[PDB]
Amino acid sequence: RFLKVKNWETDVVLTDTLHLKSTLETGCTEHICMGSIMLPVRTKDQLFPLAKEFLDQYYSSIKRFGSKAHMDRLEEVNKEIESTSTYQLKDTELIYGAKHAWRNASRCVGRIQWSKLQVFDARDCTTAHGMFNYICNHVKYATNKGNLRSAITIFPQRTDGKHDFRVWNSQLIRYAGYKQPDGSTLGDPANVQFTEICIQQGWKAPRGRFDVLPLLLQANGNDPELFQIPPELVLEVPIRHPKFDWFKDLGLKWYGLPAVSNMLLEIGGLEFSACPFSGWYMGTEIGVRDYCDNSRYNILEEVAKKMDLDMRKTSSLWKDQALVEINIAVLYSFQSDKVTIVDHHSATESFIKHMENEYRCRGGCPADWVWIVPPMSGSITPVFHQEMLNYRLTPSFEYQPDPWNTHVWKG
Amino acid sequence: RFLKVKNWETDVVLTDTLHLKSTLETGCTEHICMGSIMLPTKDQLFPLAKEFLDQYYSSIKRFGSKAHMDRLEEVNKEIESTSTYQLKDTELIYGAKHAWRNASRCVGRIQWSKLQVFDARDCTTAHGMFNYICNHVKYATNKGNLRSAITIFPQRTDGKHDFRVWNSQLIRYAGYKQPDGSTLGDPANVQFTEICIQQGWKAPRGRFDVLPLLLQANGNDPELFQIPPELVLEVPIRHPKFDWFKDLGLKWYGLPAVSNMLLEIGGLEFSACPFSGWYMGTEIGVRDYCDNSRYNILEEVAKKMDLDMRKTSSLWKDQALVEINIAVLYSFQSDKVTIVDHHSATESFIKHMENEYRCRGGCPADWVWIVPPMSGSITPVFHQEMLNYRLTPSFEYQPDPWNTHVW
Ligand code: HEM
Ligand code: HEM
Ligand SMILES: Cc1cc(N)nc(COC[C@H]2C[C@H](OCc3cc(C)cc(N)n3)CN2)c1
Ligand SMILES: Cc1cc(N)nc(COC[C@H]2C[C@H](OCc3cc(C)cc(N)n3)CN2)c1
Ligand SMILES: C[C@H](O)[C@H](O)[C@H]1CNc2nc(N)[nH]c(=O)c2N1
Ligand SMILES: C[C@H](O)[C@H](O)[C@H]1CNc2nc(N)[nH]c(=O)c2N1
Ligand SMILES: [Zn+2]
Repeated sequence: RFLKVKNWETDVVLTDTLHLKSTLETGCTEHICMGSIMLPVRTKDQLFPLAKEFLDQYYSSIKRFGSKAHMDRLEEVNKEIESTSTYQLKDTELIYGAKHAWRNASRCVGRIQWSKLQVFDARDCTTAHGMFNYICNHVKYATNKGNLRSAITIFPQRTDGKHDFRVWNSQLIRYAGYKQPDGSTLGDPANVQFTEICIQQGWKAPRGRFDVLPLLLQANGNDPELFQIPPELVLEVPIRHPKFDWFKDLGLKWYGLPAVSNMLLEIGGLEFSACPFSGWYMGTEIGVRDYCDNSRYNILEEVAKKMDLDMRKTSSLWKDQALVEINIAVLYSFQSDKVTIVDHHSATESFIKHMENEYRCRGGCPADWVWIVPPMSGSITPVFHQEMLNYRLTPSFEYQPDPWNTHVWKG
Repeated sequence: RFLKVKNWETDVVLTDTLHLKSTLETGCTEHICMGSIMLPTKDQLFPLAKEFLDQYYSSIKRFGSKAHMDRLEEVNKEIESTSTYQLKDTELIYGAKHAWRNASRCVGRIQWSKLQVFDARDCTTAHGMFNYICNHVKYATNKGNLRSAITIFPQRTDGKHDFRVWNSQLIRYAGYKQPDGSTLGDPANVQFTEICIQQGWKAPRGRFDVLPLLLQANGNDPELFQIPPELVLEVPIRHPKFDWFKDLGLKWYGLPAVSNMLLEIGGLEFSACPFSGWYMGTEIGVRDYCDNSRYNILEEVAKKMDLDMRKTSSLWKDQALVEINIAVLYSFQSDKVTIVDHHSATESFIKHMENEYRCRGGCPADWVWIVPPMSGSITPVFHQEMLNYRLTPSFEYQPDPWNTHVW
């Protein structure tokens, strides 16, 4: 079957066939759409088909489908599964798998870059100290003094589910949040729970508004251990505005390296529960969400106050006015300091070009409109006007529950 | 089978049971989500009638009464005998209000129970349709104090005698393809304008020409009528701080009035059912004014503001966008024409969702349409999980009549 998508601005029509290769479920049915729902130990049994499907895809990508090398690898993996109940990826397959999980990530607007991903193989890691070292190297490499490079570090896969490698942090670099006795929050409200765990584990909290959290690292199913990222490795940008000189006095800064550390990478049925990956920021992630969500730094009021906007009625669009200024400031600050960032116009335009190319060479590009459309100025970006088809391909990145909810404490 | 929706800003969780009533299909499957796709006999009719009358009698706390049974019997007899049936006035009003209630793409539904229903099932000619429509326009406009209304023409019969309004909205501006190569007026309406010209209309060839109505009675060839200019409330657009803004020569009309949709009630089909509310500011200032395939004025406005249009990263488009939208709201407010901003409307909608969850067990909502086209995440609907599903009575898309009509 063929499925068409239309862009209602350009009338360009694309034809999707790639969706036929999708097997995993969406959450939706013929009677309900779950498109806005954020979230709608394998046996041999289930494992060889998953491995075979992956290796067929890999060997096709290298133009060696059906070759002796392809057949020998299938046999070798099969014997390894029946004998050890799992298998190890070759380095090449690991690299291919990790790039494809990114290529397949339907919520990711930054996918034009998918084939340029530096893969760091950390499958020989055994301890939390080993993990800390790998992560520091990743941070240093990715940061590259402001000229950001995409990277992923891949720790040992799940075995019995009792020996999992996990990074307890949701991102490698994030600011602490502290709930005060009066009910207010100091720092980032998103990270209160994790910050409380760190303190419990023995972290001495500076208790300021932008304290970089320690890493809390779990190797081999052991209790997690605390480590401080060397401050010299943590690149940060003070936020100022090109025309408003009072903007600096808001005391705002942000870190340069967006690095997700709590997702699960699935390749050929294997589960990599610790796979921190990083890119660079689109400006709205910081200027819209991190700064202006009510449940985050929530700076809209203070900024609009300083701008002397009419705050007496929502219909003055004071919030919208302050919003644009904050986002100008984020982009200006990053650019002035020579730290990679992309604006939402540039990034959505690139994604549309990526998507059309993918339709041509690959037969499709799964995309989740709810996430791809930026959180400000939606319809003045080309993605708003683009019909998208959302479906799940493997290799993939998946959500996993926070480890404090599941961990069996050794003590 | 029982489903939860979470608000990620407030942690409030609602439980949806109403989706289990859902009849029609979404376009989605377990394998593929189509959430962002714009458009994915006697024997058939009695089930649909029954389902509807059951919900109606339920709503007036008379479920399983003799009056309920008797009506089911009567409609059953009527379908058996005539191949269709006629709604009671009470049922018509109920169905129309519920079609709005069920409109998953409508952020303005807190208002759903205050809908004025004009029963035009006694209409027979295009001139009668023109009359009904003028009365709707005047009633709804109410000198700027807008009131929601729907006018319901006769239901489909054998489908060769359809009433249709060919216009997509009762009030829209003409679009003219130019020798130049550009477009004058609204490019969205170039084709409909040509059809009007072809059917005889004398176009003034301006930027903001109110289109004539093209009305189809009883499956006949449609006819042209000019809405009395005096019934079309328009608003010149100025800015509370930028004096040059008025020089752009922009205006918009007060009454958003959809006229090309099909109302389905208890299996009966009302192919001409124009309905109207009032505007949310972004519809005009973001979509009508700034879409590239619409009036596309961002460039001109940005220039008048003297912004750095060199780099996308100066966010000049974004800055101009906010100002255009401040001006739209300010202009409607100053002229006392009802308008709602996107903060107000979305806040109202969250309250409505809570009401519907509490009283009805849910509210079908299409997040893709509900979240405004600017400043998404600073409105509360962005952070609200929504389940989308189809309930009847409903408003449905139907194809433009010219691709169908046999002249
Ligand atoms: C290279 C620069 C990149 C940019 C500008 C970018 C942009 C984004 C943005 C804006 C989002 C939505 C983020 C949010 O709203 O929370 C996102 C989501 C995501 N991207 Fe990227 N991306 C980049 C690189 C990467 C890389 C290297 C990977 C993995 C190898 C990746 C995989 C993902 C995934 C899995 C999500 C979904 C996250 C979730 O569900 O919470 N992206 N991307
Ligand atoms: C009273 C003020 C109202 C407001 C502020 C309002 C708001 C909106 C908005 C902003 C949209 C999206 C329009 C677009 O993006 O093109 C919409 C869609 C819609 N509304 Fe309303 N609404 C109102 C009244 C009504 C009424 C009176 C009805 C029917 C009786 C209705 C039924 C619909 C339908 C069916 C759609 C979807 C149209 C489509 O699919 O193209 N609404 N509403
Ligand atoms: C790699 C990368 C680059 C870039 N520019 N930006 C990002 C941001 O991704 C951050 C990730 C972490 C939050 O996760 C929230 C979340 C919650 C839940 C319940 C599920 C889910 N998939 N995601 C939102 N997206 C990642
Ligand atoms: C009643 C009402 C109130 C209000 N404030 N705003 C409106 C605007 O609705 C206008 C209607 C006409 C366009 O039609 C778009 C469209 C196209 C297609 C192909 C399908 C579809 N369902 N809708 C967009 N929605 C309507
Ligand atoms: C309920 C809703 O799905 C939720 O707020 C989503 C909407 N779209 C998003 N889009 C992006 N990029 N990131 C997000 O966190 C969200 N949140
Ligand atoms: C392709 C995509 O579905 C399309 O551009 C939608 C997105 N959301 C929308 N939302 C509203 N309210 N109105 C629209 O016309 C659209 N267009
Ligand atoms: Zn769906």
